[PDB]
Amino acid sequence: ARIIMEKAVKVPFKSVNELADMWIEWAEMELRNKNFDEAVRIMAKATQAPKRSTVDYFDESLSPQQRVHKSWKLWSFYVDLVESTSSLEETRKIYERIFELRIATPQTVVNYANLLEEHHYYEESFKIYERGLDLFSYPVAFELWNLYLTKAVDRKISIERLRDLFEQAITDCPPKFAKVLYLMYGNLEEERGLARHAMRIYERATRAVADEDRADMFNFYITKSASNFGLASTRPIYERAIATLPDNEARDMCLKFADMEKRLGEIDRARAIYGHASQFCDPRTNPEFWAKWEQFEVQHGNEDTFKEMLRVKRSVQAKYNTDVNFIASQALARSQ
Amino acid sequence: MASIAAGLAAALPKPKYSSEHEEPRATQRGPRIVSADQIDET
Amino acid sequence: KQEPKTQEELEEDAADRDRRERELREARELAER
Amino acid sequence: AYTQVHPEPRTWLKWAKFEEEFGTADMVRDVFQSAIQYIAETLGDDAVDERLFIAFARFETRQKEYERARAIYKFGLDNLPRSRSMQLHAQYTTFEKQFGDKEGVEDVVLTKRRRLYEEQVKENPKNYDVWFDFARLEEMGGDPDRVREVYERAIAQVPPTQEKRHWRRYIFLFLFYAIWEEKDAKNIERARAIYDTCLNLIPHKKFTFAKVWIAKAHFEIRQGNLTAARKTLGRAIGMCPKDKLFREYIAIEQKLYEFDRCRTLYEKHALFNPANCQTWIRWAELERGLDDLD
Amino acid sequence: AALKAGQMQKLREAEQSSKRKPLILPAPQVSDSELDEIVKMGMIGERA
Amino acid sequence: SPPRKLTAEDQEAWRIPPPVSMWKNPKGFTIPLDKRLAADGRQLQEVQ
Amino acid sequence: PVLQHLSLRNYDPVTRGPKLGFEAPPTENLNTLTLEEKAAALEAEARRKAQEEQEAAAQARGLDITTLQPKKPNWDLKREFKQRMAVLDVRTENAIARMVRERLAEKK
Amino acid sequence: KRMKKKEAHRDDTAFRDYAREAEKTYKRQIRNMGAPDLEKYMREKLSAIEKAAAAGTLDIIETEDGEMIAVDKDGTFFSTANATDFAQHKPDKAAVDRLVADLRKAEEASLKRRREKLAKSGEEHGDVTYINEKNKQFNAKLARFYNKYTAEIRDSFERGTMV
Ligand SMILES: O=P(O)(O)O[C@H]1[C@H](OP(=O)(O)O)[C@H](OP(=O)(O)O)[C@H](OP(=O)(O)O)[C@@H](OP(=O)(O)O)[C@H]1OP(=O)(O)O
Repeated sequence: ARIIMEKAVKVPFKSVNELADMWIEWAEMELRNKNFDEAVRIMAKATQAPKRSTVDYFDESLSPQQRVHKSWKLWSFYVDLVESTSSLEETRKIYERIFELRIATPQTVVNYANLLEEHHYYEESFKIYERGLDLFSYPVAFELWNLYLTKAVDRKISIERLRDLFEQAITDCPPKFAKVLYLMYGNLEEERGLARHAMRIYERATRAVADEDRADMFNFYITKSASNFGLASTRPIYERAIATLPDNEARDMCLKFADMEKRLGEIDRARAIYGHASQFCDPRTNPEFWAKWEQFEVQHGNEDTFKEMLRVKRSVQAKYNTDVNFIASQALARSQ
Repeated sequence: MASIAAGLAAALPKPKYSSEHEEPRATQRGPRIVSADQIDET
Repeated sequence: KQEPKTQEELEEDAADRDRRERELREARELAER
Repeated sequence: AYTQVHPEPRTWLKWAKFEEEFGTADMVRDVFQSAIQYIAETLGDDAVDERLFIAFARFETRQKEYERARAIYKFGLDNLPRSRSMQLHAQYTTFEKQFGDKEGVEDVVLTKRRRLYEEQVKENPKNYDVWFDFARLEEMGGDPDRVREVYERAIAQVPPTQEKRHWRRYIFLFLFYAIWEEKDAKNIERARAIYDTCLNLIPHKKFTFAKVWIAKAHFEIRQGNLTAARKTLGRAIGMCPKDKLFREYIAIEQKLYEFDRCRTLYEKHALFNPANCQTWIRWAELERGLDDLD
Repeated sequence: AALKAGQMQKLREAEQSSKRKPLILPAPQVSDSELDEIVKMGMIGERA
Repeated sequence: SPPRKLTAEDQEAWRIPPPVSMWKNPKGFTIPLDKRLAADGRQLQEVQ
Repeated sequence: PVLQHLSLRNYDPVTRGPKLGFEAPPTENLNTLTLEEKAAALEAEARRKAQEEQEAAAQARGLDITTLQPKKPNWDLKREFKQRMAVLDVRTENAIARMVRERLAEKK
Repeated sequence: KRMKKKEAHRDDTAFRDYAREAEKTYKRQIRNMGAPDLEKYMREKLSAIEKAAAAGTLDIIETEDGEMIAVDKDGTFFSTANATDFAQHKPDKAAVDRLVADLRKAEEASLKRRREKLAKSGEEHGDVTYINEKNKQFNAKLARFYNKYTAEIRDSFERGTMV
């Protein structure tokens, strides 16, 4: 049986999958007639390779004997076998050899870090997460960042160290994940730092989120700033949002700003905000906005401000009295 | 005068992985055609 | 139902445990010296 | 020939990547050493590029020469100006997070965050929360002369505006200098000097701070200076009375279980404001416990 | 019409992103200082 | 000597506007009226 | 014997190959919340509290103090302040205790 | 590496100078030839080895390891620079055909772009503002340059009023 597997290996099979299956058949045979040390040394003979080999696995010009050392079936089998039938240091050496052979996967980064965390090496788990994080660039490093940042916050390492981690993710987060990362940076800053720092983190977040989530991020910033501070301090956030956002977002944020200023009691400031949004908003596509301004003027105002409102309304109608706006308005009217 | 280069070469430890037996990482499809400089060298 | 809080020694890192046992062994060896 | 004509770091790094693919690690090392030496001998020793140092250290990290990589990172950081070794330090921090021991990790994170906060202070000298975070960074680092110098620069950053809304955080910064040189440095005389300088710097004619009065009152209580603590709070009362100040010293004397001095303090609070029903009820309950019912 | 409308609307959006003008707000009659003593009186009343 | 390395911003900074004359039309072109009035600063001119 | 002498972490026995993260992510095997499940809970809580606050004001009519300034200024400052004196308050309490013991023992 | 290459091409689309255009064109032409025939290259190398050995410019020597080492006495094995016979490489007929077909393909692609741009210029979307084809081209050039400055005047001509 030993020599028959030996010459089975010596056969140049037609596929690296076939040679992989024969090597794991030898290992399964020994494991059946349990010889765990022999099975480990058979897998070592299988996966024997030079230190810095880069043989193409899918190269159908070299021998399968040459290019099964980078087979991921053998290495998965070998690392699980060593994990079950040997110690942490031996399994750790197999994992480092996989990482050196560069067939490592984020699944393997997480498995290696989980093995070290189950053996209660939390700092070594963090080190393995860092190694995977500079091995995979960003859009896979976010999966690693999810797991690593939750585990690091749960482990409660030093606040400057956690701040460094969050800046390290924020360095080249795409906006899609920047929403999540900035939210959790602000959350950590609230629970363990200072709320002024959390507010400036949220301001950078409002600058650096995607265009889909920018109004949502501004609203999150406004709600948390209203909770942690005053509405007079949420005023400049409203001003920046209505200065930077697109048209519909700016209309909605101007309406929220005017409502907040009316609640505070500054009727003239609310009137100015409504005039600004009236400039930006076309009546045949914003009837609810014009109705809201009419409600504000009949709850707070006189007939002079009311005729000023109607003068502004028909001036905006004259401004938007173009062919382009006619196309847009007719399309919206017969789409609604 | 090469103080920073000398300090770098001094501060670096010897490599713990031997490299004296290392062939080039990509082989040249021989035969080797070289010159009288390599006649003098060899 | 109030969950009973079983106080683990707020998890001692195994690297710190290995350093502790190594340094007490080294202190024992210095006592032998 | 290419490095002779275009001796920039770009072309040297292209050669080094070439030799990493098609050569030996000894020739990659020779290319890196030749680049460092050439740019040194031509442009000067401070004009060698952190890109060369980073790429050399990263090649050794790929080779698993972690000691050589650490030596390259350390040498480049020691022999380059910080304004042009920024990215070298960032790469060193990530390297130690990947392979270094824990004490090396907080050492390099301490240096990195120290430099970042130093830049933030250099931009805005009056950012008080930045000062507080760099304060806590130095306290967790544990370098006492550094912490003292940081607090001294923070104190010297005097707010020119006389607004109490900024003086909150500035007096609060004095409170943390006191807490550090009471709980970590254990310098009682220095803490007393902190409180004295704080009393000198507070414009008590406009606004006094019950926070610092309470803090140094309890500090002198911990020290055991009964007469000094009472003298300081009496000076506070004669300077500017405050409802919280009266309430906290009433509570302190209630915990002290004495009777005559707290009776006099209740009389003084009645003289300042007779309408404090809380103090009237508390004095009445204390006399009820004293069983002086008349 | 759809494709000319898409190119059209991108051109109009470039226009409008240039065409925006700032918002001048009136100075609030109740500024942050009197916010501070009104919230001080409010907390004094509710703690009483 | 070796050629100057230019950017697309250099190319844009040296592109030249097509001249529309207020007097001359040698080819008899029909120019849109906004293009005809673009180079006039009398729209710019402010009187106080 | 194979399925009990392998660790079954990277290897998949029913397919005779490596385990794929496309089908079974390790986020399933986690015992905690990821960053996106977390922070999505934060978004949901924020929108819930914002809707609750606006309907509270609308059932009400205008400004109250507890929403004009809901948390006291420098509250993080004072929180981290008493967190740093979570110990010296105990030491000055013991100072008052021993000082009371001293004065009462001198009187007795 | 792929995505950084794609991003670099996207950033390098716009014209900077003719040195960049020449470098881009050369790199694209190398890609379009594709992988060289290393077997034919090696056959030519061995034929040149035996021919230069016969002509006495190559020495076949054996060192202490007993291996074939060829030594170019001059430096003209690999390059026809410094070769006095550099002007008698008559290229293969297949090579000439391949170069000619490359140039014919370039010519066809340019003519095809000419046809496509003539068709898309002949299409007319919206108002006629011109009276001939040169006028149409000039008005399109004017729109490309000046429309960022004339938007308010264009709105006035659309709606009928305002500055
Ligand atoms: O000692 P200060 O720095 O001058 O400020 C205090 C402090 O309140 P703040 O935290 O808002 O600064 C007091 O104590 P706490 O509320 O923190 O417990 C409070 O005392 P009361 O609780 O009795 O209200 C009140 O002092 P007072 O009301 O007697 O003036 C207030 O003073 P100011 O806000 O007016 O400066």
